[PDB]
Amino acid sequence: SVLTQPPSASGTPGQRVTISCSGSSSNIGSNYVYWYQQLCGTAPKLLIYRNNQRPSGVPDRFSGSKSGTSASLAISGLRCEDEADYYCAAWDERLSGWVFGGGTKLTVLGQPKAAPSVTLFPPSSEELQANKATLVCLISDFYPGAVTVAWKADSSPVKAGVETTTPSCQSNCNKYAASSYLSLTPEQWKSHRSYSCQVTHEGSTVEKTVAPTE
Amino acid sequence: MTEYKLVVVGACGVGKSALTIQLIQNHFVDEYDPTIEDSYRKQVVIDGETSLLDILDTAGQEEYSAMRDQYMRTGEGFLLVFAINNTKSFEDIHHYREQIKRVKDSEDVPMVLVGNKSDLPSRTVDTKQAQDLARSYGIPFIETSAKTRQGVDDAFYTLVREIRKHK
Amino acid sequence: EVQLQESGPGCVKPPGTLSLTCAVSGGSISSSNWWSWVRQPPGKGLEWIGEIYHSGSTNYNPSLKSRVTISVDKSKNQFSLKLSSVTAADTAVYYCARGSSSWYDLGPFDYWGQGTCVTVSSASTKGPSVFPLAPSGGTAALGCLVKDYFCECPVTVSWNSGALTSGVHTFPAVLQSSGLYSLSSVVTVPSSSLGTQTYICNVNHKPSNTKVDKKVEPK
Ligand SMILES: *CCC(=O)N1CCN(c2ncnc3cc(-c4c(C)ccc5n[nH]cc45)c(C)cc23)CC1
Ligand SMILES: Nc1nc2c(ncn2[C@@H]2O[C@H](COP(=O)(O)OP(=O)(O)O)[C@@H](O)[C@H]2O)c(=O)[nH]1
Ligand SMILES: [Mg+2]
Repeated sequence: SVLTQPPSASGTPGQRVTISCSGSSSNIGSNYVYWYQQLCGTAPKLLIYRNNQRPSGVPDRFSGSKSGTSASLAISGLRCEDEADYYCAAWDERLSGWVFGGGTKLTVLGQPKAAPSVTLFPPSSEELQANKATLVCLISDFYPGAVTVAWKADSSPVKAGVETTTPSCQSNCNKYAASSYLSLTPEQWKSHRSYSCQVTHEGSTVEKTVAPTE
Repeated sequence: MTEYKLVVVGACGVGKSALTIQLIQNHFVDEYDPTIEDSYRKQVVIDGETSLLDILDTAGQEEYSAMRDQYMRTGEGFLLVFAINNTKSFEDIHHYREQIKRVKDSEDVPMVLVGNKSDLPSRTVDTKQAQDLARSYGIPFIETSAKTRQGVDDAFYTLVREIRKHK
Repeated sequence: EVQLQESGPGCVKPPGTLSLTCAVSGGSISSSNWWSWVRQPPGKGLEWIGEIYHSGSTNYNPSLKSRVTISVDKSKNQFSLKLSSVTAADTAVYYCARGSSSWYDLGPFDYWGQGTCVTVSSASTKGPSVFPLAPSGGTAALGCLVKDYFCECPVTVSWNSGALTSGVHTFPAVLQSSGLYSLSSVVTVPSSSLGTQTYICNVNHKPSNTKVDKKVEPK
């Protein structure tokens, strides 16, 4: 990137927040600044153009400024509606091209804790006539996005062959989800009494169990 | 290289789209999508001075917002269009004129009156009625057809000369 | 308003050439506007590729200038991109956009396409297997497992051809140690309906041209 932005910002509901973007005489110095907003999984959207003007449908909470080779964006009456990525953009006379900032993730503090739901599926009968066995653990709807997943054959840990996702992207105070897969041979399936998927989220642990002939 | 900004207004179905494409691209379009609103640019020579024309073709539906009033205010002169075989399109001319002054803060604005579809024999508006209305408003009147390209250049160029007497 | 829709192949082997097309509707390619290509590497900021104007003038990003070509087709209302000598660093989502109006300036990117994803890799395009996750107190859950497929991103799952759309959740894929992906999709339904309904999942992977319908039913 050629313009510089701070990687993150945050605030509590109702307070004011400010984001900044810095450049050089060939770009933010000479030309106008434009601001874009992006919600995770969609194309960007215009927000402020020509330093401080709002297009149709942008509330009065958003205002923008330019001073020297620096720019600023202010937001007031913060709400969950606002959790998004933000980018500054300008033209550069030394390169003859548009340049972007780095982006800045805004985060809203004080969202309440929510605990995970857990669902566990046994191997389907087809996978066993094709010589395979996968167990699926599906983990959903927890807010603080940090989860650890352990598996336990009978009572002893079994950490070979365990795949697990990263946390999801998040916006509009939406909840997170994740999933984990354990791979077995067909003989290992029949030879054990039980298996568990065990999910720890800030000490609170949730456990589900399945067995052959369940 | 001066620049001029022109707007075409008039009731649905009178020929706003067809007139513009004639000027820009020199061919005729038998029907065109009535929802599409677009802007075009061309370089021309009028009386020896070279200049760029921007042309806004209007469409969509009737709506009044604070942004549309800025999109329209940008225009420097306007072409009121009616069709010679459509009497209701001729009465609407008054409505369009008053909206234009509401966003231009003035009584004096460059305008020209255009009577389109002169290739069709079934006139329902005679030529005298149009001259009397134009003389009341104090503006020129032009008859055109976009199926044969008769009068197209003249109409647009007259507007440009209007914009020059102003300044 | 103007509508923009991009299309292209989801996977490319190096050192081939990437090709993309954007089709325009609700407006004319011959209006006073500039048409742009922009990309976003996964989890990183945006980058601008280049511009074209309807009369054939072009600007390119100085860092890519020797590999990029953009073109306009007047007869179909389209414009396109080619990028030679691709390498793994070119994996990104690609967008087509319109802006820089000569009437009233709002900036460079007034309207955006929905985007498309391109993966550059030497690996080979395996198609998925599909297995039913059979259901087993007011509600139950059931799903489809999509297993061991490569080229992660042009994959789609829907239920009952679109006639069922409430309570459907589709999780992110996991990259397994073998280098092949897995995916799961699940729906929840009133437990009484299990005796008098039919649930079918429809997977569509385009890079292998795989289409599969699997009926899921109580064990
Ligand atoms: C067939 C669709 C079509 O061609 N339309 C064009 C005319 N539209 C329309 N109908 C009635 N009134 C208006 C007013 C305005 C207008 C004007 C003339 C000045 C300023 C202004 N600010 N906001 C709107 C306007 C317009 C542009 C169009 C009108 C119907 C659709
Ligand atoms: N005979 C004739 N028909 C015309 C002329 N100009 C336009 N038309 C037709 O009138 C119809 C409406 O014109 P159009 O450009 O779509 O009007 P718009 O609604 O203002 O965009 C079209 O079917 C055209 O074919 C003309 O000069 N002569
Ligand atoms: Mg029209």
